Amino acid sequence: LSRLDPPEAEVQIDRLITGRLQSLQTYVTQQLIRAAEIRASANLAATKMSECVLGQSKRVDFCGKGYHLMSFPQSAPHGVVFLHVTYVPAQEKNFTTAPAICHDGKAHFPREGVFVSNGTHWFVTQRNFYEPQIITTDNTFVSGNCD
Amino acid sequence: DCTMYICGDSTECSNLLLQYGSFCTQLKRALTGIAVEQDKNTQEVFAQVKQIYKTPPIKYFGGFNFSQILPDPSKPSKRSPIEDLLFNKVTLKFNGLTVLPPLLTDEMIAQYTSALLAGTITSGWTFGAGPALQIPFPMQMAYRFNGIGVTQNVLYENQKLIANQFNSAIGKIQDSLSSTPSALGKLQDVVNHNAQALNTLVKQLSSKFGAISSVLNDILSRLDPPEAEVQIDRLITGRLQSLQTYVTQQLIRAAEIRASANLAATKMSECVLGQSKRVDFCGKGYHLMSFPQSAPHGVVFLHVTYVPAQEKNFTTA
Amino acid sequence: DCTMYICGDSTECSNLLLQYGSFCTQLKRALTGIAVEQDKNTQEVFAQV
Amino acid sequence: ETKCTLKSFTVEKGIYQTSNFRVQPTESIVRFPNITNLCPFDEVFNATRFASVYAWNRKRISNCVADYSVLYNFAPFFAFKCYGVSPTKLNDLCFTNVYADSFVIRGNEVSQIAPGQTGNIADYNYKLPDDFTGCVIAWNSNKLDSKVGGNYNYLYRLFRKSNLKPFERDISTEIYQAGNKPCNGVAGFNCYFPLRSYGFRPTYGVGHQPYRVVVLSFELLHAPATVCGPKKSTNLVKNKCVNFNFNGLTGTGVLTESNKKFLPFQQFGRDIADTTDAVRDPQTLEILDITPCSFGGVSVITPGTNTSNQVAVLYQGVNCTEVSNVFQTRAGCLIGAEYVNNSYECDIPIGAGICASYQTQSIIAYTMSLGAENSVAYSNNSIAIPTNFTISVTTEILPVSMTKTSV
Amino acid sequence: SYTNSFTRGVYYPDKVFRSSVLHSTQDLFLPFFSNVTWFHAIHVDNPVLPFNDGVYFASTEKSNIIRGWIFGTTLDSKTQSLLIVNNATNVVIKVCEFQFCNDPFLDFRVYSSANNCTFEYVSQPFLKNLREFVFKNIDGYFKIYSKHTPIDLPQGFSALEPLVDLPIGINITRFQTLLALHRSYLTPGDSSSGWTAGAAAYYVGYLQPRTFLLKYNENGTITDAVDCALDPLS
Ligand SMILES: *[C@@H]1O[C@H](CO)[C@@H](O)[C@H](O)[C@H]1NC(C)=O
Ligand SMILES: *[C@@H]1O[C@H](CO)[C@@H](O)[C@H](O)[C@H]1NC(C)=O
Ligand SMILES: *[C@@H]1O[C@H](CO)[C@@H](O)[C@H](O)[C@H]1NC(C)=O
Ligand SMILES: *[C@@H]1O[C@H](CO)[C@@H](O)[C@H](O)[C@H]1NC(C)=O
Ligand SMILES: *[C@@H]1O[C@H](CO)[C@@H](O)[C@H](O)[C@H]1NC(C)=O
Ligand SMILES: *[C@@H]1O[C@H](CO)[C@@H](O)[C@H](O)[C@H]1NC(C)=O
Ligand SMILES: *[C@@H]1O[C@H](CO)[C@@H](O)[C@H](O)[C@H]1NC(C)=O
Ligand SMILES: *[C@@H]1O[C@H](CO)[C@@H](O)[C@H](O)[C@H]1NC(C)=O
Ligand SMILES: *[C@@H]1O[C@H](CO)[C@@H](O)[C@H](O)[C@H]1NC(C)=O
Repeated sequence: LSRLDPPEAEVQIDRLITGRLQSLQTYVTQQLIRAAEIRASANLAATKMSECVLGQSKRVDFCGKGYHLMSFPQSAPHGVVFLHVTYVPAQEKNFTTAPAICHDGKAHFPREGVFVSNGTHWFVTQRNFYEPQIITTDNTFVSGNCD
Repeated sequence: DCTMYICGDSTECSNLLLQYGSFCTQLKRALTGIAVEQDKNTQEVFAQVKQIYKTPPIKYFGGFNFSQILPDPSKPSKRSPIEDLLFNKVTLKFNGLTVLPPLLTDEMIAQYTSALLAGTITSGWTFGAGPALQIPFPMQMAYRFNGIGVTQNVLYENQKLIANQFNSAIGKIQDSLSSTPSALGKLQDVVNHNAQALNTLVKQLSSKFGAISSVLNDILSRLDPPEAEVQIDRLITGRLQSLQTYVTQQLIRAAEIRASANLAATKMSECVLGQSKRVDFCGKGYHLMSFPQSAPHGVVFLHVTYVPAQEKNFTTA
Repeated sequence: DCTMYICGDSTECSNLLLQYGSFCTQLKRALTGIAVEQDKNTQEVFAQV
Repeated sequence: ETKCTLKSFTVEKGIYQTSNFRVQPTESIVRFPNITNLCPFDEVFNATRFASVYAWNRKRISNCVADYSVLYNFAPFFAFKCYGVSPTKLNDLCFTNVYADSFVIRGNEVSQIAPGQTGNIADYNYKLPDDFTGCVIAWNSNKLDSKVGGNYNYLYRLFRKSNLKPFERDISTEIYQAGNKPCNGVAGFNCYFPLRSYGFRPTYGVGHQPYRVVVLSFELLHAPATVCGPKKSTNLVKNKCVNFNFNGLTGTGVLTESNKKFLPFQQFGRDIADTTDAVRDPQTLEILDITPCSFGGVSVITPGTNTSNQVAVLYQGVNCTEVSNVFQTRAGCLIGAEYVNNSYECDIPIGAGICASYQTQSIIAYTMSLGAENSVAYSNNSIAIPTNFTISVTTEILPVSMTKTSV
Repeated sequence: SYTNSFTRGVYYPDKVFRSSVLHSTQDLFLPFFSNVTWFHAIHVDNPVLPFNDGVYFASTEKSNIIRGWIFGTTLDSKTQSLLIVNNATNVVIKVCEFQFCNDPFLDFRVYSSANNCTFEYVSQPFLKNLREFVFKNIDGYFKIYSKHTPIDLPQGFSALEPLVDLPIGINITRFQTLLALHRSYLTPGDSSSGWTAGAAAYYVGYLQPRTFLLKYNENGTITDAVDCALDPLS
């Protein structure tokens, strides 16, 4: 506006405006795409907050890798960190397993857990912790014969 | 590469394109970000297991038959007949447009799929929540039936019928997938869209963009430098816009593929690595187990569903 | 419609737009894809039964 | 180069793309069709008998390649004067028509054949236009057009009512009515014959001997040009990307033999992407396919200046047979690293299942390991029951909001 | 008369090779299934036909019935007109500004009284004996497409090859066909002729600017062609 005359600088100003508008439309598009990405991430984070912190979920790896127990949130200038408490089994041992037990001509199945055997012995245990208990009628039910 | 896409073998064209700014500096950066994101999406669904598991040599799990999902030692490529059928059905040098192959090839994804299959068949769900625990397959089926409310007696008694039904379903699913040619549509549409976008971006070089000709040499060998610097600018702006819109389409499709891959990884973790109580998240009906299968650009989940039938009327109180 | 939105009732304008390449083709293809997607999204929630 | 691309001084560990590798062509070839239709310049300059000055012999030249060099096969001519054009660059242009006007004149009248000049020849016999863009050649012909007795066959007009127009011919033999006396076809007082004869004899000096003058005038009307200069030619190149200029089709690439049988009316072929893929040779009937030579992208796999400075180069999507341990992969070809046979944990991704790292020494390259190996014994009468528990903590970081900005 | 041209009137739009691909181009073609004029009963009452956008000359002549062609603007004095005369083993193509009579004829080359020549383009001669020609003039280049195929227009497909192209541009608005007879009728300005000979029929069809989709096979020849304002499927 100080070197060239008005009627010949109008085209230059128009080209500059076109360039600066084309460089800004792309920025707005990138901002929209990143805003949609952040919206999806925030929806996922809110879902995890509701299903992990405000209660216990039965999902596998939605509230941590393993068996989820609880979750603690922590803030961050642009996000949230979830600390998931996971119960992991360890120190497993080999045992003999059987579907049912046939006694008195009737095939009895365990209510909760399975029958474990360590050699000429049979007990009932759960599926997450080894607790040998005698095979009684409380933890077993008859459902026919072993035919 | 904007130095070659917009300017075909010209130094003054590159000098004028460098004057436009750093459009290429962010375009090639967004493209590399898309590439890294696509290479990472292949590790959140197939690379969930830490240790590779193998199948026992004795192929007798209790009455079931998994010959169609386990890798076949006859074929050199370690894949299953279902993976071979899915691989033989997905139909797959320029002016600066290159294609980079993915990190995980079709063999490593196959090994991850085989490891996940071994973990979900031999160990059940303990391979995805800690140390692997050995357990017979019929007892795993009894666990999965008791998890939804059905007693274990119907499985321990009618085991042969369930095994025969599972074998019939595994044998019929191949014919069902081979009957409809549009079964592998979600994996072919993305490849078709990518091919069409690439072909269009290459073909749009022949467009005049308002100039006399599309090739810079013809412009610069038929006019004068002061009269052949605005005709080159038209082509430069046209190709820059055609590349910017292409980068925008690639970003949108990459976001869509990222969402799809996140959903697929969630389904892999909640259906293959354990049993879920969701209604139609691991198949339509009562979910029991899920088997993954690789594909050059995706994953196919085979969900085993137990459905009641032959109901009868009774009085309730 | 590219022919009417940009080149309304002008044959010369349509001939000038024709040399711009397949921008209009890809635009209408994306619009048809959006339409098909919007018509399909109404069948994954209400047409489950 | 990586520091210049990233605009920093302490680069991190990873692979970074900086520039692209391009093979520059060594030579440049240009092949145009044969030169067949040589315009009849020999029959104009080396004719058997030239015409008079007033009846200057005019010949039209069109639809033929004009070789402006055959004009200098003999060379004593003193007047090779070109007006409006340069005698050297005559082969760098094309015109629609070439008019050749030949005539014999005296030696002192050679300078009169020029735009603007006047006299006794270029006033009533053969006048040149003012804006004449052409070439006037003139050479002595004493040995051919001089008789001892006298060569009185060449005539010239001396008297006329008014001057002529540019490129005008007058062949009238009417008596010049000089005075008011009406001439009755007889010669005498105030009634002179306009056409006189030349007394060409070998005994003349250097100013009155017969001189043959040809005038080549170029016409460049809006009609398409059919008279172009002689096109040059070169040799062919094999297994090397050079610059080809086949009959207007210009490009850069390797011209390799193939079996793409073309049709007799077509010269080149375009692929599905409208890119030129094959082109005929303008000299021999043989199809040549155009192929891009070594082209791709260079990437520096640097472990970061924090550890060391030894970097490795990677050419992506291009074989490294043409233009530090060279190793060919499925995702490209890397130099500066040695291919290790033991699979470790992937650190720097490369592609196709190959990753680089620092062994500690030099950059390595190994097939990435998918994990450990553990095969449990599957038995229908054995189970693994846990005994102990472990309470672990897992971190999961997720962004929520963004930076609110406005322009 | 008036007949229909089902699937004929196609040619190569440009001198480029293509292999097993589809190419859509907006060129000047003859619309498929159109109303073309079949003048079989006009044995030289033969007015000259216009030359707006080119002509499609189809000939099923027995043997050497067509002797040449004339393409003028007004066929008057000082009017550039391109004449082509096909002899036994040579062809003569010239552009003459001379006036022509109503029906020029060859009997041995007396067509008209006036004579004035500007350019000449002699070359190789052009001519179950179907002979198709497509004559057009764009960008000052008079192009001809020739094809000689065995067999009325059948339901087959045959492309036209750009044999000859002349760098000359005239406002061609006339069209004259040249027959042959043995009655020995001299033409010092004659306006009528006629002789019992074989079947003589010259098809005339005007071209139109349309978009055509051509399929090129592995050999690079046109086998399938689709118009774009004929049927909804097209
Ligand atoms: C169970 O026995 C197998 C085979 O001997 C062995 O590999 C495995 O480690 C054993 N499990 C435990 C928990 O010791
Ligand atoms: C198996 O475990 C029970 C539980 O303590 C024990 O009483 C029994 O002796 C064990 N069996 C053998 C063979 O040691
Ligand atoms: C599984 O099925 C395949 C093909 O039907 C058969 O070849 C194989 O023997 C079967 N395996 C078992 C254990 O039944
Ligand atoms: C139960 O009774 C209703 C009413 O008659 C009938 O429609 C229905 O089919 C019956 N259910 C079965 C399983 O037969
Ligand atoms: C050009 O001339 C050379 C040498 O006479 C010959 O080998 C070649 O075939 C000619 N080219 C054509 C197209 O006739
Ligand atoms: C460099 O290494 C030191 C030592 O481990 C570390 O403290 C520092 O954060 C590293 N810096 C970068 C940029 O990696
Ligand atoms: C590179 O060239 C070598 C030598 O011919 C060949 O063995 C190898 O397969 C080539 N690699 C690629 C990716 O083309
Ligand atoms: C062609 O035109 C003539 C005269 O205009 C008419 O009689 C004839 O029906 C037309 N044929 C077709 C197929 O339109
Ligand atoms: C007439 O035909 C003869 C026979 O080939 C040929 O030699 C001659 O050049 C032709 N003349 C004209 C004027 O076409």
